[PDB]
Amino acid sequence: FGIAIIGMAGRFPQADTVQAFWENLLASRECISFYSDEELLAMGISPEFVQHPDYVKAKGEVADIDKFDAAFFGIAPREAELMDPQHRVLLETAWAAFEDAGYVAADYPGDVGIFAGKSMDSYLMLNLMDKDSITTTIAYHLNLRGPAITVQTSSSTSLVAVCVACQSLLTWQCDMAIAGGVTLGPPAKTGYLSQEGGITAADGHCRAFSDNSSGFVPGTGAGLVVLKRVDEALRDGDNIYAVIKGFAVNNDGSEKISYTAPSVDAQARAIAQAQRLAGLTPQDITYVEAHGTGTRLGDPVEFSALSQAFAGASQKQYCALGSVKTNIGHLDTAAGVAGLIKTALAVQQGIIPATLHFERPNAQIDLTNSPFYINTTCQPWQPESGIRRAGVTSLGMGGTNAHVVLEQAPAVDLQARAPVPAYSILPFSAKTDSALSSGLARFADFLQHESLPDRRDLAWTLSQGRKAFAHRAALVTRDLHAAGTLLQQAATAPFARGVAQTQLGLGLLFSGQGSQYQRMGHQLYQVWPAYADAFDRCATLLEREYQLDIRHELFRAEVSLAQGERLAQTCLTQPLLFSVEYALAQLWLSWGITPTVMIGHSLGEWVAATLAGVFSLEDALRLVARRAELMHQAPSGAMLMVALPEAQIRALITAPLAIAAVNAPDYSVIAGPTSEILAVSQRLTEQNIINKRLHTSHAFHSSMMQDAAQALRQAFENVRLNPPTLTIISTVTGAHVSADTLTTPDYWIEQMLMPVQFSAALQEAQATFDVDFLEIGPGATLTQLTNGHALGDRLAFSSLPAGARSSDEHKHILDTVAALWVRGHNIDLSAFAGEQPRRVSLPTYAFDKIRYWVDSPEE
Amino acid sequence: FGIAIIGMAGRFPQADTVQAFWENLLASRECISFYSDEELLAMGISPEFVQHPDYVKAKGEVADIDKFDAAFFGIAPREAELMDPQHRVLLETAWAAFEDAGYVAADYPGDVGIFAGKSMDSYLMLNLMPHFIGNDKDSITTTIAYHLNLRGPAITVQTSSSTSLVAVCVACQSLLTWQCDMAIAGGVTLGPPAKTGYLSQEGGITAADGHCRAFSDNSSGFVPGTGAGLVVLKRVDEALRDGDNIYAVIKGFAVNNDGSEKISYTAPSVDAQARAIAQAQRLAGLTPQDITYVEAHGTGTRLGDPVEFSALSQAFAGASQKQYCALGSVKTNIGHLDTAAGVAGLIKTALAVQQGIIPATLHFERPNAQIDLTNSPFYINTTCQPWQPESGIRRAGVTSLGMGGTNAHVVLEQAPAVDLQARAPVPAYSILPFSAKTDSALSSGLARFADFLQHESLPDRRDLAWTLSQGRKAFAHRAALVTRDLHAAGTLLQQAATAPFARGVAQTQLGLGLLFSGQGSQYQRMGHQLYQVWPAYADAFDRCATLLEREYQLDIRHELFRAEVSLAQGERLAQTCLTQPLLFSVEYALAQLWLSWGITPTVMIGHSLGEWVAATLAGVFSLEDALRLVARRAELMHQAPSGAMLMVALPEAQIRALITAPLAIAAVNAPDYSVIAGPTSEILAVSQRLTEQNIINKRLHTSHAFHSSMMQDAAQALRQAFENVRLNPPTLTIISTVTGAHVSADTLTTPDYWIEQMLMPVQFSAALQEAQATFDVDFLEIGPGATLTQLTNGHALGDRLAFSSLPAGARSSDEHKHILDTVAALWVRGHNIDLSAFAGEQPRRVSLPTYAFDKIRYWVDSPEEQR
Amino acid sequence: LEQRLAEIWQQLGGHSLLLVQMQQYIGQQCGQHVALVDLLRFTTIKRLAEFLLA
Repeated sequence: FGIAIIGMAGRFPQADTVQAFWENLLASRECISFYSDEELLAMGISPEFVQHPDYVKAKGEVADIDKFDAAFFGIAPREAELMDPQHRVLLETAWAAFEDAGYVAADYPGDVGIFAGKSMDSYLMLNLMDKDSITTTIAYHLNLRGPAITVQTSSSTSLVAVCVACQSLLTWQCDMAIAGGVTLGPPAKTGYLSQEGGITAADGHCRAFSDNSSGFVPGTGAGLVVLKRVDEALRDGDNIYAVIKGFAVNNDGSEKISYTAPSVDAQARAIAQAQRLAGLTPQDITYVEAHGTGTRLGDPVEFSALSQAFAGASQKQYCALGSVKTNIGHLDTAAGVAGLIKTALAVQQGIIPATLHFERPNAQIDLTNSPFYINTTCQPWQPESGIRRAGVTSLGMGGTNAHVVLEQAPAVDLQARAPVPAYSILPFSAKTDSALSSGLARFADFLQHESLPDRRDLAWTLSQGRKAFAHRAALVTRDLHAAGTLLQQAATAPFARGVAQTQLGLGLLFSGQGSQYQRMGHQLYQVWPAYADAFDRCATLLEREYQLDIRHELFRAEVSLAQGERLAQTCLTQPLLFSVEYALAQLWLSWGITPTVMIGHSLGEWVAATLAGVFSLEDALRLVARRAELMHQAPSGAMLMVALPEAQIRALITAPLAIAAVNAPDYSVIAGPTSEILAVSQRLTEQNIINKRLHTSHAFHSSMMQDAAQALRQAFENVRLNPPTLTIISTVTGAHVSADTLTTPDYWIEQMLMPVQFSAALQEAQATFDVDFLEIGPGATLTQLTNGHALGDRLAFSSLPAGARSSDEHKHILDTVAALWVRGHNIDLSAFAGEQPRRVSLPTYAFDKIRYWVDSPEE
Repeated sequence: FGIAIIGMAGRFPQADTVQAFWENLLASRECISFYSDEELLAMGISPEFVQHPDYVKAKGEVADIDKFDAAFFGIAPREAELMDPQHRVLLETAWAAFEDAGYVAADYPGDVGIFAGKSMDSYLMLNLMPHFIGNDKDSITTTIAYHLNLRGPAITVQTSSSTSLVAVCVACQSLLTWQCDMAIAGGVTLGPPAKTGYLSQEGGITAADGHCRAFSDNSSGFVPGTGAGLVVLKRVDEALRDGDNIYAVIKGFAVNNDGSEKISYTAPSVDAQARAIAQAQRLAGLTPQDITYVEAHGTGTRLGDPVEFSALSQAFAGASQKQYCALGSVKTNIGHLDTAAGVAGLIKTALAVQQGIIPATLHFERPNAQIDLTNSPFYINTTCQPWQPESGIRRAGVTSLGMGGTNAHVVLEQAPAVDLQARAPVPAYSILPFSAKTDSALSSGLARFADFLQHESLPDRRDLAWTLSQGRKAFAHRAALVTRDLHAAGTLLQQAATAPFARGVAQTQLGLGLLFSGQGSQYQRMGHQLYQVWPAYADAFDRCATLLEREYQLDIRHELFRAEVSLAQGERLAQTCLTQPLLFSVEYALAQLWLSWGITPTVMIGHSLGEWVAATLAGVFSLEDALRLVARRAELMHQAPSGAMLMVALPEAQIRALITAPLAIAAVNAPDYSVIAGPTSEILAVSQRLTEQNIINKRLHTSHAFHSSMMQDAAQALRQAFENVRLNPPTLTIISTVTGAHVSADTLTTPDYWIEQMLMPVQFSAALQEAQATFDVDFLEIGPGATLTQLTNGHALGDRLAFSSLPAGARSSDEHKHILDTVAALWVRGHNIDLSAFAGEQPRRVSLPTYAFDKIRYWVDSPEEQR
Repeated sequence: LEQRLAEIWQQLGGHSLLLVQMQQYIGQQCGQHVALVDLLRFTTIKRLAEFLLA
């Protein structure tokens, strides 16, 4: 069997992560602070002790203990002052242990169990002048629905909790557990008063397994791990640090001279059982952590137990040794989970770190005949067989011996994966503005390394692991090193940053007819499959019932200026652009879009009608080509866009020409015959109007096509239409739809001749809804017209770039997605990552620091 | 599969065993003790709490929280005043739990593990102000595990109010994945204010009247109470091939939590308590038509009660039957214990499963407003009530909830039936050994089987006296009893040291000494009772009879066993033709028997016939050659003419000087005692004239005058018989008789020693101021009388005694009580008898009274309230 | 029942006596009298109204 270790966190002396405690173990630093007589005396320590002949002033120290984030979890600022600082730190470390596996606690399919220790309550000395409820608060604030036990063992709590969590997960009590310990004290500014014959060193350093040993040095810490079966680990695709293969707990009750003196046989039964359970022999183990507390009685007995338990080997001096208490120091309910973190890292990397303070061995220890040795420089690690194994031991006061055989994580074949997607959205999200402005920079300092994690496995840990919150931001990057310099500057952002709202509805503009281009909709056809499945059937019909074929003129036509204006003819532009608009609006429905209103502009009614349900696909597609053919046979026409309102354009219109389109209160389009339109323009030369022709050879929405719709009047085939479903707003009347105004054959015929008064439709939609708008069409013409309005703090977004940017579709659609997501809509970002992503450790949430502390009469 | 509950122990309110708990539930007693206004304003409690309208001065309390017996475990009386009072009581309960199972913790073959839980340390306001670092909630179980030699895991699980039934649910997984082989799992709740009240609140959780009514419409709250209690667990396939007592067989368990699917931090849930119950009953293999007795939490609060009933009705949804399952609570009887309140319901349900009787729920008239009993499958008793289900097998369930949420549901099937008639019947007599490390804990442990044995609740004598011998440890001050029926022994043990049974301190005594008897003390029904009971005596007797059938014609086991009792049978064996080999075979068969019970001899003397078998216990020659010599010698020395005997009460020098006739000295025994012998008329001449002297002179009534001056010719003839066989050097430290001193290598190898044995006077007295000088040993006879043991304690044997092995002729049917009284009188002194061969055929254990500890006060006297 | 219960709480931390008032109010307007154990869910009225409607 096995139990994988898939994530971990902590807070040690002179560190705040595991990632910045490995960097102090590889650099071989001593983290014991050394105080003064003035860094200590004003903090409340009594002057009879500072002036002692012997008061060793040296102590490990965790950085901040009185820094909770009360408003994240809901805890009031009066319930916060009455928590021990070992709850306020194991609450934040348990959050950052679950963001580090790649998961979120409260939404796991199975159920999650907590098993954690504690230490002696010293802050409750401030509350005057309960150990049952540490692992229920951590399982209620984070919604953990498995066992919740406070397993506590004399100076072995941390390791025994791992050996109870591996007992639960193997017999199916829970399914993904968490198992740690915590030891910190309110002052954190004390000496420790070494005495002769006492177990505390009188100079200030631990010296494990060495001649000049005199004691240990006290410390403070925290630190939790996260476990799971090796079965689900290799199926969900997590990061495995190590695979715990064996474990054993017992005691040396009564076989000890007095209460506190250690023994040799019960530290050999544990080491034999822990390897007879995991299917190993002593020769297969290469690194062995020891307790190594550097005390006079405890060191020859530990080497004796190790030699007796390892006595079945036929080599000499191969297995390594070491103890983490030289760097940080010894403290109960820790150094077993801390000395499990150090060994669990060193199995995954392949580097055995150093061991401080070691020149000559002890008197009662002879290394050379035994299979052990001790390093002093940070050597690499390669066994003679291929696999790297380990072992961690912690011994309690009563004598609870726990041995945990660690094995190496099995390697994976990452070369068979399909290549990375060409772009990816990186979403960050945080409950407060400051906790986004400070947790943005840690992804710069993470990204300024080398050999960075995969870009596919960096979106599916941030959209699948980092919990979604109120304040958001989102980037669309393609190289991580550019994203580092992008995120380095905060307020100079070219990325979508804002707060989030409800946004449970979206409104859908549709586009006109005179703004397309060539190679249009080419990036989306091959990358996404829904666009390729919706471009089909539409194109298939027109290569099965007519002469033409849609797909040749976009993806297989040679790029030139001759065929740049072939599709400017009306005959093969209408079904082409209808097919593109329907395919794009089909794709936008597969990312989870709920449309409310579906307005049009001179063609968008004819496709919003299809997507509502009034028109069947083939019914709507059969006759758009016929309408284009009947509409192309008109003799001549031209248009002229005059920037005067509709209350003033009626003072120069003659009998044939009329209004073609009304779009904005500073916009109108006039269509008519070309000589008459040029006469109107030459009349409008001296009226100081910037005045343009819309490049069209016909005169739409005017009095020159009373003849075009007559073949439609007879060729309606009395087809079965349908009442509508989705809330279409029309553009020929200026109000809503009725259930019978849209399915009468007279309506489309009147719609062909009557002008468009789109602006009043927008005023109606803004009056009856408060809705952001999404254009669906090949250009950016109906976005600035919509934004030139009274849209108070609502915007409208495009869906394709501004004409000549035909290589930037696949970045602009992913830059519209990342701008809809910030404001609050329910775009799911899980469908944008690659094929078979896994999880990766990243920097976690950045809880801000505000201080709650009850004052002593001294402090 | 299953985990048995083998032994239990506790110390509850107003009951201090688990057979005072089961005689306060059955009588339906309220165990809550109300106080007065003066019992508080002398125990140092503040005068602002008292005289308050809603200051309810009730609590359900234990008696002695400050009574430790320190010297039993090795604790000095300064590490006894610096211990939490919840450590001492859990020690004295973890000893009695292992003694109610008939086991010893220290010398079990496997591992033993302890998984308990401490309560809130309330000694941080009693000892912290005067002195104190080293006694927190972390080291309860290692102190329980060091003084009793527990070598398995030793954890302290610490959930909030369901500690006691999360500990059982860890220790049932540690056993079932083979971490250990026998566990122990409980909790404790004791505190300095044993005399205190509680300011009740209108709208709170505390009952404002004093009483805790559960599932009644007058519910107000609970009432606080203190207690202790531990169980003992073991796999059910290792509690059936060992023969223990099984109370119940745990078949399923589950432990869960709520996690923010409720109102607040302290507000119960329903969707998790409906998952713990329906995971226990599905892991067990049952179906909710079968759980006949469900032990609800039933605390008596406002909202905590319809939530629990809704959770029960949700999880019993599959059962299509109406009002078929009981429901109850303990917290009406004893109040609400705090941490130990999951195991005080496990004890009640695991006893009511075994006996078959559901006790009564106090204080119950009408159901609550939000509960419908009539449309749910539960009902509530009010009188004590028998229990038998439709299916015939009783099942159960206990539930406890913690503050954060644990929902610990356990399921308790009845223990399987046994076969108590296939055992072969009880032995005729048995020894009852009682041992205790000090005298005042022996008298009170003897006056504790007095009340146990004079009930009608009493077990077999074969299953008892295998719990008292194999199931406890044998300390110094020991006393024992050989009995036939138990009621008479119950009468005997209460008469307070005016009674006839063994007594006295046991010291080392490494070695026992053997006195071998001589002629003339035998009887008729002798050696008959031990032949058909014990196998070693019957086997070693048979070899001596079969060989002499093979090479002679005297039939043995005829005249001793099957021949008719008459006058002529008495003097048929008293003749010298038969008295030698029968007595030799009996003494060899008795010697063979006494070795197998664990006796290592040191000194081996004789008297006129014990030389011929004290030699062959040292292996100087073979048994076959020994019998071939003794029968030949007894035939060759029989045809001599008439002789006589006399006993003279004068010393050896005076008889060797003041004699009238040339009469040979036959034997010297004591320095007031000697035997003279001679012809059939000269002895009659000196006897009548010595009667005129008025110095006493009886006879010995033998037709042949042994140790006289007419046995040279037969001695030389048997010397000619000697030289066919060969001999060997000895093994054990024999001392001789005619020489008066020790024995070297060639002292017994010479054929002339057996010649001078019959002629020289045997001097018993000179062999008994030298044996007790070079050795310091007690003397056990091996012989058919009590003559030698009457002589041996008549000397100056200071503070040593002598004991016999057979009854003295008149008590000829006490050959099975008399040796078994010798065994129980040697065992009190300290010898190495193993009292397990006197058990029976195949025994089991029973729950017997535990050790009776002493009671010494160890307190800091609470200086705060002393002022 | 959504806007109705919205205006009902327009007429929140959960107290253990408001359960009587919210039990009593249901009995006239909607005549449902839903169990008090089923009224003991969370401290919300609008979101509890949503969940206990569907």
